[PDB]
Amino acid sequence: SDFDLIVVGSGLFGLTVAERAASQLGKKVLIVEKRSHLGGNAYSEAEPETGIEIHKYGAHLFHTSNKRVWDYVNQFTAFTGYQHRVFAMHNGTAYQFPMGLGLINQFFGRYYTPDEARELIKEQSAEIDSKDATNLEEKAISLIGRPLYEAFIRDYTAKQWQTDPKELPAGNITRLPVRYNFDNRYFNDTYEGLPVDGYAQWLSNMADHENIEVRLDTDWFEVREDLRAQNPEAPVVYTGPLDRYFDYSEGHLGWRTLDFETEVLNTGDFQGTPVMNYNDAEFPYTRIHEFRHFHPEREDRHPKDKTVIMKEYSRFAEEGDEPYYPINTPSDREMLFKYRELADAETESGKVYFGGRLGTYQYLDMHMAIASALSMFDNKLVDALK
Amino acid sequence: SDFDLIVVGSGLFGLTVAERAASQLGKKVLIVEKRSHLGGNAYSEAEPETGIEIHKYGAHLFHTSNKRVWDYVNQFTAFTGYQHRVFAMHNGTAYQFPMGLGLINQFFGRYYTPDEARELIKEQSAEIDSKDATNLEEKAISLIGRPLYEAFIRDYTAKQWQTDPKELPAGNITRLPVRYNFDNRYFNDTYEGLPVDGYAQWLSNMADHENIEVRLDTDWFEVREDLRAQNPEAPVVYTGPLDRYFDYSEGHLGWRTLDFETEVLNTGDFQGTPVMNYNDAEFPYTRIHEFRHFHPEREDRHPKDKTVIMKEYSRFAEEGDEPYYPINTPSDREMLFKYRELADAETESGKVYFGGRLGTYQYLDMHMAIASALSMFDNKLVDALK
Ligand SMILES: Cc1cc2c(cc1C)N(C[C@H](O)[C@H](O)[C@H](O)COP(=O)(O)OP(=O)(O)OC[C@H]1O[C@@H](n3cnc4c(N)ncnc43)[C@H](O)[C@@H]1O)c1[nH]c(=O)[nH]c(=O)c1N2
Ligand SMILES: Cc1cc2c(cc1C)N(C[C@H](O)[C@H](O)[C@H](O)COP(=O)(O)OP(=O)(O)OC[C@H]1O[C@@H](n3cnc4c(N)ncnc43)[C@H](O)[C@@H]1O)c1[nH]c(=O)[nH]c(=O)c1N2
Ligand SMILES: CC(=O)N[C@H]1[C@@H](OP(=O)(O)OP(=O)(O)OC[C@H]2O[C@@H](n3ccc(=O)[nH]c3=O)[C@H](O)[C@@H]2O)O[C@H](CO)[C@H](O)[C@@H]1O
Ligand SMILES: CC(=O)N[C@H]1[C@@H](OP(=O)(O)OP(=O)(O)OC[C@H]2O[C@@H](n3ccc(=O)[nH]c3=O)[C@H](O)[C@@H]2O)O[C@H](CO)[C@H](O)[C@@H]1O
Ligand code: NA
Ligand code: NA
Repeated sequence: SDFDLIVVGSGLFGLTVAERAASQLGKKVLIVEKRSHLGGNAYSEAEPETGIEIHKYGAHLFHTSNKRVWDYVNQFTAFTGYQHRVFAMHNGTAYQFPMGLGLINQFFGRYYTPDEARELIKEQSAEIDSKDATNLEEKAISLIGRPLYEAFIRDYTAKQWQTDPKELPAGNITRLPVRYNFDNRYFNDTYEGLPVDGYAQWLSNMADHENIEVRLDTDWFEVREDLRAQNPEAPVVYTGPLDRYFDYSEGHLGWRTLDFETEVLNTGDFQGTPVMNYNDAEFPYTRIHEFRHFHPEREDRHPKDKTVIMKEYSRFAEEGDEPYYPINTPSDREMLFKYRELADAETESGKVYFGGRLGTYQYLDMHMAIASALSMFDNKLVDALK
Repeated sequence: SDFDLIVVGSGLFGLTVAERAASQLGKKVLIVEKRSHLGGNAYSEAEPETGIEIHKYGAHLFHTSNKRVWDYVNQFTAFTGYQHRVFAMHNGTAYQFPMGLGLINQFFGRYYTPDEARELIKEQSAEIDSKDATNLEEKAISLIGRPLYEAFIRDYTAKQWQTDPKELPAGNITRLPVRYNFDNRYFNDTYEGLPVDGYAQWLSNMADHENIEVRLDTDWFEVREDLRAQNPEAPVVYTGPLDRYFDYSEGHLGWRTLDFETEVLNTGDFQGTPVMNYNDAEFPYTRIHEFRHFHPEREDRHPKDKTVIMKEYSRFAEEGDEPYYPINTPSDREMLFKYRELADAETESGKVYFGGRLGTYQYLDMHMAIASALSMFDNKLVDALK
């Protein structure tokens, strides 16, 4: 045949399935991608004026404690020593973030020893007890108290979800968001970095295999009947939207979307840090990314006087609006449940597997998606190709 | 012979000379050390109560941009990903450090954009111009202005040198100590970490060679006549005090010393950060080190309820007081100059080379000393042993 496997979508999930089939089973793999580029939402490209790498589907920071995933991805790219850090803007002051001795000092007026801060939090938060909380505002206050909740969580959360926090499931805060030290690494994971030559270069390296064919600008649904005809029981990994596959025959799955406002400013440096969160309601956006700071190791190939920034806005996804985050109203998880048995059927019906964030309606970090793909490869696909 | 080279001292300098001679030239090397342990001032050991590694000759943070040195030392040990950061205590508040957008925000009351802060510094510092400054207080103010100078430099400097800053050479500040971003990595070097199994283990690995013999608890001057007798033109690398070698026949070289007050507290965490600088005069010490934070990767082998801290005090070195930092009064650098031709003579006289911080009266970072040793090995010793 000309191919042994078809992969719909070229995000990390599809790519990982592809690469494994090509390199490990030596099979011929056709990848079909709807967009103009490889990569799915992890894709980055250079802003034209400055040459600075930007991510057009949201900033992507890579981090894992899964050694298997880490060793895997380093096959395709090297990473930088970048450690992610975030600052939080509130009442004209950039606060250290997340909540720890750093923020506590700036906000409450003086230094608290680690023990002093535990005690501080005990009082501040003893108003509501965590088992008698009903919504999100309560659950938060019950954990960290009102002054902190109202300054660093209330408006930020409301912006991100377009909703009053009193109207949100108390289940959305599960642990204490406070550190009793000065450690402000954003992520707690073993391995962390950015792809040295950017995401696009990395993603491309995954598909660069003598057994992998890629057709960009190709909707699966327009060419499925044709391609399956050419080799009828080559199996398919589908990583497109799950509900769309079954023609919304059980209703439209609810996503949150993001709008990105991207300016080139005529300064070398706009905030002197990769990400600045904006926590007060008087700003429409949740945060601003200044991308040159994501790769300081390149500063001598960066414009000395311009910088590309990008403001992030959040709202509910309508038609054509990119799906980013699943919403998961209970009136969402029920039509999921029905689609999963539709799919399971379709998997034993027509050898079509469903994976990745769109095809399972699930938020996945990059390492999570890659792990998910590697799982499906080893447990489902190795058998499906012999 | 029983040895081909004698090395006086087992600090990084001596060790590096030793290892190179043993492994590269295959020579027999006798190392003579006065103290009870290997390592010189880089030596660390476990505090007995807690088991936490402490450095008894001052905290040692390893950092370099010299690839040669870095590749070398990794022969003998692995490093952690530790990145050094420092906070500065002033008027009951822990400030982000060094001076950058972080500190500027906390101290001046609100956030300054990078451009906003450059401008802020331009005004603040325009009082004195840097070419018309006479002492240290002036030179500092001329660069960053009075409010900052007086809050973060004045008392700190005076503590460290036991002197009013007006009475200090203006030459001691050479560049702008300010960052116009939020980056608070303490060191700007390519490579940085702590030895994974501690310094002692590292230092020991260097001397662990089938060609290297080590005699601890042995003063060179007590055994020189005897050992040189056994092989009379085996050469000597001397890394002990330079003036003491020549029996202070040109006067006593002036050092600053350090006093270390080391307590075990009954808390798991005393300041929640490796190092806290104390900048106000109302505290005798310059800073406090809390050593468990130097190695967070070990926290499950660290006492959950005790922590070893250590306060650092500074004054001028009298007899027997450990020499740490050279003072370099002009009435110090002149008796140096005389000792260097004494030594150069002694080198062509009796094949005795002088190296390392004590034998050259020079502050050396660890990578600097190692580089210095590797230089002397390649340029002086390879010829001296054929
Ligand atoms: C805003 C935001 C920010 C981040 C992140 C996500 C989001 C939403 N990520 C997560 C990351 O984006 C995620 O792990 C990957 O998108 C998952 O790759 P997938 O293969 O699952 O889907 P993905 O959506 O990337 O790939 C699917 C591909 O299939 C294509 N396709 C769809 N329908 C098709 C059809 N009918 N025919 C053909 N092609 C079709 C799409 O065009 C797309 O290229 C992240 N993770 C992390 O670890 N750290 C981070 O910092 C971030 N940041
Ligand atoms: C307070 C402080 C703090 C730091 C540092 C220094 C100081 C003073 N260091 C620098 C580091 O200590 C320095 O690089 C090494 O001490 C240099 O090793 P040497 O071989 O030159 O001398 P070092 O003094 O270490 O070795 C000399 C040895 O010779 C022995 N000796 C002396 N006379 C003798 C005799 N007569 N006979 C036999 N033996 C004799 C001594 O007992 C000692 O063991 C540092 N650097 C860095 O990169 N990062 C850091 O964070 C720090 N921190
Ligand atoms: C870029 C990306 O993939 N982001 C996702 C990732 O972490 P992120 O670190 O990007 O999380 P986020 O900043 O988007 O915030 C997550 C939640 O934390 C709260 N919050 C956060 C920041 C702040 O300044 N104040 C505040 O209150 C708020 O309730 C918010 O909904 O995983 C999260 C789950 O843990 C969410 O899925 C995020 O969308
Ligand atoms: C542990 C160690 O080996 N330290 C040495 C190392 O850097 P260190 O980072 O340890 O420097 P340090 O903190 O001892 O300070 C160096 C100088 O900077 C000024 N200062 C520093 C900190 C602060 O909070 N406020 C302030 O004013 C002050 O004038 C002081 O004399 O190299 C320095 C030279 O660059 C000195 O040789 C230090 O002794
Ligand atoms: Na509570
Ligand atoms: Na000036």
